[PDB]
Amino acid sequence: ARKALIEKAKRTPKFKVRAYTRCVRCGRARSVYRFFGLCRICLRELAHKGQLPGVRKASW
Amino acid sequence: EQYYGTGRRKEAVARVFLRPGNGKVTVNGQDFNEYFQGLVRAVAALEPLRAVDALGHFDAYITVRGGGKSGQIDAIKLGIARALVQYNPDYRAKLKPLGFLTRDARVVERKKYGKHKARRAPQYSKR
Amino acid sequence: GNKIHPIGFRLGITRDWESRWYAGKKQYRHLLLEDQRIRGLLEKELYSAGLARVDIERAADNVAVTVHVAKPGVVIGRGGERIRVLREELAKLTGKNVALNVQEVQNPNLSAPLVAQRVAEQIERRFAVRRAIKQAVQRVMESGAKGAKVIVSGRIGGAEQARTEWAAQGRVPLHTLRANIDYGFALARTTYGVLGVKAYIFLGEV
Amino acid sequence: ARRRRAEVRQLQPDLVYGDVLVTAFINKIMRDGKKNLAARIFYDACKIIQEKTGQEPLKVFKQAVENVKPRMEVRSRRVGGANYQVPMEVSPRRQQSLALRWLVQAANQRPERRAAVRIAHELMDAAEGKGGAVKKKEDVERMAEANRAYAHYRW
Amino acid sequence: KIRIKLRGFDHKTLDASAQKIVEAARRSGAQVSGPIPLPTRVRRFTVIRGPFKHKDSREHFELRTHNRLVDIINPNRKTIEQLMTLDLPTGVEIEIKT
Amino acid sequence: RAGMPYVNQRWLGGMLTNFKTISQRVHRLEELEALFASPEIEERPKKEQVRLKHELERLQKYLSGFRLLKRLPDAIFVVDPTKEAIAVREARKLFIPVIALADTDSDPDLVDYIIPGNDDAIRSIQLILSRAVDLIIQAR
RNA sequence: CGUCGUCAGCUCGUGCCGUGAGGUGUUGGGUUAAGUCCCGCAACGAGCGCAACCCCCGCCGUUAGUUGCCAGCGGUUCGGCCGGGCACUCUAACGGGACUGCCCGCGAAAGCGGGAGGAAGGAGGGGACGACGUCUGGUCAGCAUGGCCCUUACGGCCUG
Ligand SMILES: [Zn+2]
Repeated sequence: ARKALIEKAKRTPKFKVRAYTRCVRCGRARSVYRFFGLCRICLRELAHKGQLPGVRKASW
Repeated sequence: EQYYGTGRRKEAVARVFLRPGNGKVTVNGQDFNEYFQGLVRAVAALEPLRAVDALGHFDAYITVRGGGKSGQIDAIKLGIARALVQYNPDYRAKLKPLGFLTRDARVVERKKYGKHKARRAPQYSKR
Repeated sequence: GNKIHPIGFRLGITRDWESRWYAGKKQYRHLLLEDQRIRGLLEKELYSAGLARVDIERAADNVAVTVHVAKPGVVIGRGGERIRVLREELAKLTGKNVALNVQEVQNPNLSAPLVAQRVAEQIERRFAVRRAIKQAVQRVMESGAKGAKVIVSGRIGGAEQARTEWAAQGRVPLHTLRANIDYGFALARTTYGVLGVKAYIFLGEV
Repeated sequence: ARRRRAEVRQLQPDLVYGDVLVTAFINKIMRDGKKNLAARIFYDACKIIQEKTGQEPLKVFKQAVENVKPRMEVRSRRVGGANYQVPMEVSPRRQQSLALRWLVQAANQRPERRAAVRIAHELMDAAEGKGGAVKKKEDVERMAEANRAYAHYRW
Repeated sequence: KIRIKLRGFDHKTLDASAQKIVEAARRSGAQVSGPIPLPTRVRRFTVIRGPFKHKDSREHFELRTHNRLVDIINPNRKTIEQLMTLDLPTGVEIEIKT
Repeated sequence: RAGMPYVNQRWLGGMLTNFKTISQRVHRLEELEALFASPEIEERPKKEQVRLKHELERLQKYLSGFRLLKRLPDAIFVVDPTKEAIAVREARKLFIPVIALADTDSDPDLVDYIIPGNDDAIRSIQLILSRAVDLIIQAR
């Protein structure tokens, strides 16, 4: 999550299979979600805030 | 003419219609001895009939869906019990004690996180 | 320990989402990202005003931003210059002609975010922490508020060792769903690190 | 259990023979959840018994059940960091449980290639009064009332 | 011969919107099929609670979309023109089909 | 058979010295019994209603009769001043006159106005209390 | 965030006892999953906890019938495929139902053992939910952040 690495993954890396995804909030590259574009931690944080519409705690 | 019962058991659902006649049972456009071939417990489904000394008058038309074979068997049993109770309301006086009118409510427990399957915990050694 | 967020616990019942819009899988992430940008911008801009909450809505390529502020006088100003330029800025951020709205919170002593913000400000002003917490709790309790509780994180008064201060008054039943508990967190950046101020306000039932 | 007394599970009677002990034996045979296969094995064994032995298979099976019913078990008691084999009188519940169990292991211990044959042979032999199961029961019995000296540790 | 497909995250507002759609359409003459509840679609997200380790934490979240259907028959000029005008709530999305 | 209050279940420690804390219970009882006779009880699912009913039953059982005290009494009547020693001590502490139906196993000093008689023998209690209540009624 | 631990505990107000630190409550008997209840008792209550409020499953009602369904009838290339209905299964909204509520015995009461009735019977099965606190517990490599350090390299591109 070095500023350089974040600013590097935002371009066309000469190939399609060189590009990857990062958390749009914290720049984490590990465990992001396609649907949200957030890492697991940011997903949990924003879900608790109530800032994700229709996202609620599950209990089945 | 027609007496209808539902019955449910562990994700299986049945629909049973009872009619007067010689007592031929059919399931999903097949025969009860054909649909359930080799399943020992199959006959158990027809137990609530012969309890009232039926199985000589009532033809059964059964449409069943969902779950596994045993599931349909128990669903059929409960359905038959319900249909018989509808036909002769006093049958409830004698079907209830033998445990036919109860809907068995035990279903699959959901898998829990941190466990292998819903109860079993991961092994740890060299404590 | 390790209590869970009192808002995320009650999202379905007794609380409402801050963001209220629908989007398919195609466009969910983009809308959420621009939503985060809007929230960040408004947090940065309207600090002094006494902001408590930001609400976002979408109908059809339309945005309806609603801002809850203790002093809307600060937000608007003379002839609505500030609000106008703010609308311009927000629209420049996202080409969707946002329709900004400003609401005044009744009795800003009943807003947990505001209470936390004020106590954080006091901490940054090198106030005594214990007295500040006691006064804040009393102030909240005087304005109805069937219960109140305020927590300050650690690293009190430049002491080497960190410690939690804690003070409550009344009923704060964190375990009951029909509690309508208002929660507010504020970060106080001080010369000797950072302090976390949490505030719970138990405001009626169901 | 420290409070409750673990109410005994009431099994469902068998369909073919209308018996609960038959169901218990069927369950005891059953492994890895394949009930149908176990019931097939049991019924095959029953028909083999009817073939090789004149009278009803149910009678022979029951006869074997009582012929492998012990009345004296040995219980390990930890006194002074030593194990004491106290004789005890097995409750009818435990009697039936141990009978069915021992019958199953004794059956499966046989060299016959097919399961049904092994079950039939074990049942027949236990009805006669000889075999692995009855031998094991006799060994268990004689283990008790031999440590009768050790019976004052009531446990 | 016109189909009204309603989607949304909140079922209260979705039900309310469907009620107004069907009511207004009914008032404009012809027959209404009626609000048809379709099976909801649920996405599940399982995330470790801890930010570093303890992979046995596993908070669960669900995002559920609800579905409706209205299916107006015999569309009037008034029915159609009065439709495509009513403003949707904050959440509800609508689709018009033939 | 008078406007007078009574306590005949159990003398709670602090009915007099801790009067306000018991007035809280009185207020709770009255508000509970008002709520039960209210058209607002359609909420609070059946189990909650059951809990409230249990609470009201207990409150009605213990603080029946005590409810009539708007303030501290101007006297007290005790059947046995040894069984009810706590009541007598509380009455002494607050400068309240004490009337008792004392018997052989009692200390006369702690009682201001004493009736030396029987505390068993239902007939004795009946006679004394009936006479006292009749005198109360007549002299009103 | 983990852990003791979903273990049942941690305290406060007024009153009372003690010269005082302090005690009482919160101890005792019974019972419970539980500081959950009953009785006794100078305590009477309350707050954070337990429980309940929320969700899923189990039974039944209504509202609704397409893309789901097919008992009766009419087609039928044998396909619910057609016309039909929407009865049944189902889908998803709102409610009902279970509370020792009703009888028998027992106990001072909490409650216990049987009995109907009921889909379910005494916590109906599962989940979310983790007290004051303990561990100089884990994470400066999710993020933020005080202090120290490098800033032609401890920064940044590229091939292997
Ligand atoms: Zn992130």
